[PDB]
Order: sequence, then C-alpha cells, then structure tokens
Amino acid sequence: QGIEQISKVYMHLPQTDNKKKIIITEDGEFKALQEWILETDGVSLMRVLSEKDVDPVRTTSNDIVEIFTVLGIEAVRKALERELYHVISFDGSYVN
Amino acid sequence: DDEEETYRLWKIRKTIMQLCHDRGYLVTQDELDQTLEEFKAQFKPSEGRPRRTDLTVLVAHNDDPTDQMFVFFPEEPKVGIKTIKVYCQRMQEENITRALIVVQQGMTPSAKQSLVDMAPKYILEQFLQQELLINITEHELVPEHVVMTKEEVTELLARYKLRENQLPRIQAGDPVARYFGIKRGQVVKIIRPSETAGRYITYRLVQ
Amino acid sequence: LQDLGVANGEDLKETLTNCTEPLKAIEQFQTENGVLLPSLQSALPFLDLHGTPRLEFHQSVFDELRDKLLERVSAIASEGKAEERYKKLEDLLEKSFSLVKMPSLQPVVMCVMKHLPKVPEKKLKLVMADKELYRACAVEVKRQIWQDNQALFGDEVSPLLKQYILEKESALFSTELSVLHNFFSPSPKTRRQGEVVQRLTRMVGKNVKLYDMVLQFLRTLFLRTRNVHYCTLRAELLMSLHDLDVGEICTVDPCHKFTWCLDACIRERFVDSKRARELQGFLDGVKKGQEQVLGDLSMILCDPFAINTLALSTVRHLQELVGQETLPRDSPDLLLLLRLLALGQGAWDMIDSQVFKEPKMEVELITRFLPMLMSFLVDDYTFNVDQKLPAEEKAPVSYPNTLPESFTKFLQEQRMACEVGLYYVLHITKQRNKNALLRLLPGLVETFGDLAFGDIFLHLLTGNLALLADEFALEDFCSSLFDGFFLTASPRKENVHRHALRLLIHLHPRVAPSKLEALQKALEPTGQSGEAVKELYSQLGEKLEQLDHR
Amino acid sequence: KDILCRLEHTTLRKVTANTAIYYDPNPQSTVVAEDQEWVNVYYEMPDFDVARISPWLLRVELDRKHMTDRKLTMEQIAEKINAGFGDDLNCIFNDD
Amino acid sequence: DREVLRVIFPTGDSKVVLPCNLLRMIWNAQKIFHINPRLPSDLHPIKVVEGVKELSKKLVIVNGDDPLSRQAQENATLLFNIHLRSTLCSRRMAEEF
Repeated sequence: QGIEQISKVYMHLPQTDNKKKIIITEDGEFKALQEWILETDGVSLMRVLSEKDVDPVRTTSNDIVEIFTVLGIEAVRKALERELYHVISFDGSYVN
Repeated sequence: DDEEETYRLWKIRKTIMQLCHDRGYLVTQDELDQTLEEFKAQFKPSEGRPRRTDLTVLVAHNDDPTDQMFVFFPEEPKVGIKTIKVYCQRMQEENITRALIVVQQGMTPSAKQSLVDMAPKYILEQFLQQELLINITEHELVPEHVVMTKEEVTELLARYKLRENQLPRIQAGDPVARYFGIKRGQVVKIIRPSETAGRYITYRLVQ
Repeated sequence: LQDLGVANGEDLKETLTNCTEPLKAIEQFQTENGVLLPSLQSALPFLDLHGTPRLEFHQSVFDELRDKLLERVSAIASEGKAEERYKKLEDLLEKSFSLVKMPSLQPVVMCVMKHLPKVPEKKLKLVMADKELYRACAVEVKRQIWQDNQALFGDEVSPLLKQYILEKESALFSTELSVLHNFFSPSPKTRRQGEVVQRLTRMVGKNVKLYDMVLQFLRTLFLRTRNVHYCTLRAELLMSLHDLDVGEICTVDPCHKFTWCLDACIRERFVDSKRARELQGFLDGVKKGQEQVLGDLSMILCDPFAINTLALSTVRHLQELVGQETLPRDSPDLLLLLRLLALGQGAWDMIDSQVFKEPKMEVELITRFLPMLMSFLVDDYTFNVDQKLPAEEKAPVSYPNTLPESFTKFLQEQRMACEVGLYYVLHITKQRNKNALLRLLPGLVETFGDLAFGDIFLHLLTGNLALLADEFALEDFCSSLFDGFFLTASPRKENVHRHALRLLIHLHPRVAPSKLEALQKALEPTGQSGEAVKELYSQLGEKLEQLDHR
Repeated sequence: KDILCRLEHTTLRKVTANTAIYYDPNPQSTVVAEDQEWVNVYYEMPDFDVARISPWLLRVELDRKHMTDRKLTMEQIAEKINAGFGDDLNCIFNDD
Repeated sequence: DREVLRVIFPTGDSKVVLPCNLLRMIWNAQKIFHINPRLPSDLHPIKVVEGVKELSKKLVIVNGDDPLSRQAQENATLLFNIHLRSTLCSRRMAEEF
C-alpha cells in the first residue's frame, strides 16, 4: 500500500496559527481551528492530491518543479514566492 | 476494485464538467453538482456497466451553439490508432471539430503523432486519467485565468503600446493552458490577489 | 345563528320594534350575545372607558382562538384515538357547517373535510354548487366529490385540457428560427413544470379513481382528435405523480417504470443500450392474458418528443451502421427502435380496437431501404474524402443526387419508412449536406397520411432552414420545399399553410423580392383555414410591403 | 493515521520477519510440522496442484506488529501478489 | 471592502505595508490645529465622504479613461483605497478623531 517516493509521513497538530485551519465564523470573526496535518519525505503531488479524503486545495509541496509540472507557471510563481519568503523570514528578518 | 473505480469515474466526470464550464461550454448546474450516489443512480461497474463509451458526453458553447465538444473515454490501457480513427469518424458524422480524449494510464507514441498531424482540421487533446482526478483550478496557488478575445488583446496592446512578444509567456503544455485548451497565440489574463495593491492583473502569451 | 339556538339581527330589531323600553331591550340583547365569563361583565365598562370598544378585544381573541381551532382541527386529524378523533371532527363539522355561510368557518370545515376519507355528500354537493366554496375548498374535498361523481371533474378538466391544446397549438406555430434554440428543447420534466398538469396531479392527488377518470377523458379526446397532445399529457400526469413520489399509482401502474425509462430516453433523445434493454425486457413481459395495458403503453409513446427521440435514434443507427461495416439485419437495437415506434404509431388504433400483437416488419423495408440509405451516406463521405484529398481528379467524383425509386416508394407507402426518412432529411439538414438534402427531398410529393406535413416535422424543418438562410435568395432551394412539397398539401390542412406562412414571415428579409411576392400570392389563404391564416397573411402582406422597401 | 498508512509507501520487506526456501517435494506434506495443519486445511480441495506443482516452496513470516500497525490483513497481500504475478505463483496463507 | 479584505487576507493578518501612515497624519492634524476631543466638532459627515471620494480620484497610479486603465487604476490602489475609506470613515472621524 501507499504511493512510491514517500518514505515517511509525520502526523501532527500545528500549534502555530499560520498552518492552523483559519475560518470566518458566522459572526464574522477569525477562528483558528486545530486540525491534523501530515508532512512527508519525498514528493508525488499528483498522486497524493488524487487520494480520497485529502484536501485538494490547501495541499502543497516544497518542491517547486513538482508544482510547475502539476499545477503551472502562476502556481509555481506563487509557491516559489512563499518558499523564499519562508526561508528568509524564518530567522526573524524582514524584507519588502 | 469496483468501489474505488466508480468513485474515480464520478470524480473525473465532475472534473471534466467543471472544465467544460470553464471553457464556456453549456453544462447544467445539476451535473456540476452531481453527487456520487447520483452517479450511482444515473448509471456497480465491474463489467456491470463500465461502458466507457457510455460515459462519453457532448456539450455545446454558450454563445456559439454550432461550436460543440465531445469528451471520450477509451476503455483500452494505451490508446491505439484505430480507436482514434473511430473517434474522428464519429466527429465527421456529427461535424464536431474539438474533442479531448482521456486515457487510462498512457497513450501510444504512434497516437501522439496521429493526433498532432491531423490537428489543423480537427482539434484533439490527450489527458491522463491521473490529471483529471482533481480540478487544479480550485487549488489555492493557481490564480484566476481567463482567456481574452482578440478584440481584448488588440485593446491591451494598443493601451500599453506593446507587441505580443513583449508580454511574459506561458507554455502551451502548461497544466492550466491544457485545461483551458488554449492554442499558441492566445493571451490569458491572470487575476491574482496581491499583498501590496489588493488585486493584480497580468497577461501571459501562449508560446 | 338560529341553527344552534342563537338570535340574529332580525330578532334584534324585533326586540327593538314596538317596545316601550328599547334601551333595556338593547342592553338585554347585549347581555345575551356577550362573551360568557364572569370577569368580563365588570371589565367591559372599564375597558370601554379607555376608548377601546368591546369588539376590539373580541377581534384580538377572535384571531387567536380561530387560529387555535384550526390548529386543533389538524391535531384531531393527527391526534387522539381514531374513533374518538373522527367522531370529534364529524361532530364539530355538524356544529360548524351552519357558519360556513359566514366568513369565519369556511376553511376550518374545509380542513375537517380534508382530513376525513368520506363524508355525507350533501356538503360536498354544496361545495361544488357554490362558487365561493368551489374556490376555497381544500384539495381532498374536491377529491371526494370527484371520487363520488365525475361531473365536476369533467367540468374543470375540460377548460384545462382546452388550455393545454391552446399551449400546444401556440407553441407549434411560433415563428422563431435560430441556431440557439427551438421549442422542442425542453424535456418532458421541463414541460411538466407548467401549472396545468401539476394542478391536475393535485386534483388527482394519490387517488386511482381520478387517475382512471383523466385516463378515460384523455382517451375520448385522443380518439376524436387523432392528436398526440393528450398522449403527452397522460405521460406528463403520470410522471408528475412520480415527481410527488405517488406510490398509489407508480407501484401499481405497469406503465410507470416504462414511462420513467422513456423520460431518460427523451431527455437524451436516444434509446441507448441500458434503457434500450430495459424497455425491451418491458416489452418482452407482454404475454397473453395480461396485455390489456398495451393500449395505454403505446399511447404513452405517442408524445412528439418521443417521436423525435425514436426517429433520431433510427437515423443514428442508420448512420453508425455505415462505419461498422455491418448489414442492417445485424442491428437488434434498431429493430427495437422500430418496434417501439410502430407500437406507438399503432397506439391510437389500439384505443379504437384492442389488438394485442408484436407487429412484424416489412421485408423490403429491412433488406432494401436501409442498405440504400447506408449507400447514400457512403457516397456522401466518399465524395467528401475525394474533395479533401490533394488532386483527386478534375471535377472530383460527383456525389449521387439520384433517387432510387424504391426510396421514394418507401417514403410514400411505408409509414415507418416515411417517418425515418423525414428525420433523416432533418438530421442531414442539421449537418447541412445540401446535395443529400436535395437528393432525398424530391419524391416527398406523395406521402403516407401527410406525415411529412405534420406539425412536428414541419416545425423542425423550419427550425433547420435558417441555417441556409442565403439559399432562400435562390428560388430553387425554397421552391423545392414550397412550390414542390408544401403546395402539394398546403391547401389540404391548416397546419401546412400556417407553417409556410410563419417560415416566410421570419425569413422575409433574405428571400428574393419576386420570390417572396409570388410565395405570398400563391400561399394566400385558399379557403381551408381560419383566423390563423388570416393573421399570418396580414403579417405576410405587411412584411411584403417592408420587403418592397428592401 | 488511516490516511497516513494509506499513502505512506509500504513494501513487503517492511512487514516480513524472515523467509526460507524449503524443498518439500510432496505439497501435501510439509517439512515444518506446524505448517502441515493449515496446509491440509487448504489441501482437502485441490488448488492448482492436480498437476505437479513445482516441488520448491517459499515460506515467509509476516510481523504481527507491522501488520497491525499498517492495518494490513493476510488476504490482501496475497491478492496483491497474485495481481503482480498473475497465476504464475500459487500463493497460500495461514488463517489469521 | 471588508469582504474583499477577507478574501484577500484569509489568515486574518491585519498588519500590511502601505504608503501613507493615516493614523500618524491624523495625529499630526490633531496637534497642529489644537483639536480639543472633549468638545463637539464642526465637520460634516457628508464633507468627509466627498473629501475621501475626490481624494481617491486624485490618487492616480495608472492614468487614462478607457475601461482597461480604469480597472488597472482600481486594482493598483484597491488596498490603499480600502484602508483610506476605513480609516477616514465619517463614524470614526466624528467619534474618536
């Protein structure tokens, strides 16, 4: 069972609000729900997105070439922007 | 297995109806909201009825009713030349000129040549079954893509005093480009949210 | 008020008339007609002092208490032990029907009659007799009179059926042609959404006797009119009963499953292998002894959209036999299509006289007609390919526009061959195979029963004829259909003349000047059609003046 | 965790404790006494042994721990093997 | 505008970078003209609305009058116009500033 090129999958609840499931409740207030996420080693984005009971919207990769092959050029534009924003802003520094 | 197969074919059906809706082809709301059990009731397929010929469907353009589109489902693993010829003969019979065909897990390289060579008189596009399992356009990363009519492209190039080659490019083999079925020379307006201006509109040339 | 021992206004004026103490008499009348609680007889002066009359709090409690009385009518319908609750409702009925004349207790009693399966029929008779009660009465009251006597059912379905035929005639004669839409686009479930058949379902509800009543009345008018509209309305009424999931008809009617299958057939306008097998097994359940519903079953098949479905299915089978390299004898689904269409066309004849048999197909019709049609398509596609090849020959292979006289003979003598040929012509008109169109059009001068002049085919041929709009400027394309075909039966039936006149009314700007002028003066009202041709000819003359400015 | 097991790649070697190629020429008999019981349970009815089955035997042990953790059962491994190799390999499995 | 911000910022982060510090400019306006917040003001709400409208007309990133230039003008200054309308709304203008 399982999709190849997936050697390990870590299951956890993110306590940081960035990855939390942020919704807008009926009162119009932001609420950050705590929901399980899985982070893996090795990428096969087309297969995992095709899986059942998987969020096909929020599911993303850190491999930009996978994104380009599976999603496109604007998608990999946005993904690359988020990735290098992450690697820059990890240490607390800020850039425009 | 039968259960996962009917779920898969229902999901693919949902996907290509959403695709045809995005391409301007007229599809009713119920088939766009076709539940899984609705797929069960309308048609379990373990040679009961996975007649892939029966899942094939015709659709018409919202503003150009003579412009119509078939979508086909070949039941063989790798598509052969003769079933392509059957589909083009069907197309000749119904006068259709656009027809994208899904494939089970692959397509024969002979068919790769046999679709491109006769392309200028009959438009055909090959989709892997894995690709249509999800609608990529609903992903959070892809922004909103809309094809521009040539009038709009002329207005755009007249506004900015631009030539077509000066715009940024998008490859015809891109997943969203194949999703919208845009040939070389088309222009796609991409509308995306931005954290500095709120909204941002860019334009990409299909080359 | 006297029905339960209480006074009225005339008794009040008697109590005042010829009295030495009218004021005390008035006070006594007020005491006798007040609300009988002990707290009120002291509070009435006090609340009167405020400028609020006694009638005002009476009005408030009147609204409140009749709301609760209606609530409790529904409750006793749904609450209490059965004998006690029905006894309570019938007793309250006897109390309340004396005030149905008054404007308060009509709908309360109408609900009570709604929740009892049977009533003494004096009150149902008064409900039909009085127009106000005939309006405000609940659905099951009307059901009970209809279930007890058919007079009101006929009296009210006659105008509704007249309105259904009004809609059918008006829609079939409408003068719009486009690549966008036609009037046969709505599915039968789309057409059931009109309030005529849905209200007929409400009038029938879940009752089988009223189902038999609508069946017989549609049977009578279908037997006198020879028109498929009543057939379509039976199909619509049955599937509207199914839209409500009426188990009283759907599970017992052997026709319900088969009409449900036909609904999907008409929605796709084809009999595909799944529903084909379903309908074929349904037909093969016809065995001697229990064939009584064959009349109703084929009578369902008569719907114009069903004729469209079966005929285009046969054309599609003819066309797909070409690419398969197969003879028409090896086409089971095609034989099923023809069997169903022959049954449906013979439905009316079964209504006059029940003749239970699976008809046998004509020999030359399978062995000589369909192979000729396949040969026509083969010649068409050979000509197309020879055009598309690089340098076939000088003046490439002329597609045969010839008429093998067997084809025209079957267009004019063999009913089913006529209809499938008509829709063959229609389908090539959608594909605009002009050489095939003028191959198969001539020979239609003679037709069996003027099926080539029916409203359905003529409407659809008009709908296809805006595709080749510029060809009307040429005299021959219109003359092949007007001077050659329509005028062969234009003065015979009203529908043909009306169809030609609407076709020329829509497409007046593109027809040549002398051509349309001659068409009007030749298609003038000839004396076999009434106000329809009069208004269409008035429009024809006005638009011919407009063309004189063209 | 069920979805995690569904997508994380598991191969046969993950769930196997060991294997051994015996000989066992008579398939009715077994070299291992514990094997003979349930082998006889699968041999009162002939399963592709009326003709001479190959007189070799490949006997594998599956770890109970990894089988329970990955939600794997005995039969579906045999189904996967038969799908991979057709009927080229006759596969029997002990009752759970 | 609130719905537009909601779809643009699904994470609910209100911190955003923009050209003009409206709050600091309002504070400077308060302390230049000696605004007494304890007393009623003499500013029409309608004047606030028309002033923000004509100001947003004056702030131009792309110039032109055809639909393309106007749409680009709206999109370029969408977020700043939202921030300006929210900050200089007649409610907060009459209550707290």
